[PDB]
Amino acid sequence: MRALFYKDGKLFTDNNFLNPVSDDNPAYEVLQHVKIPTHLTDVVVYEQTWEEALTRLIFVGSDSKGRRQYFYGKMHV
Repeated sequence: MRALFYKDGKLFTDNNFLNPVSDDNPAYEVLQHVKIPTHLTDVVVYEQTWEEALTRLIFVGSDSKGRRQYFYGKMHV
């Protein structure tokens, strides 16, 4: 799954946030439903639909200790 970069509600294909993803990107639906904790940095959101996200890994970010924290859908185990 494609790794998208997140910043202030918007999504980008690069980690520097210079190339915006198309406004109809499927992940915007996922973002309407999923809250991204504000303390995380280096947030990666997978390009998939909200339906697909329900049972899968949705996003990953780095906490203040530089450790990666994974976040899964409501119907994931």
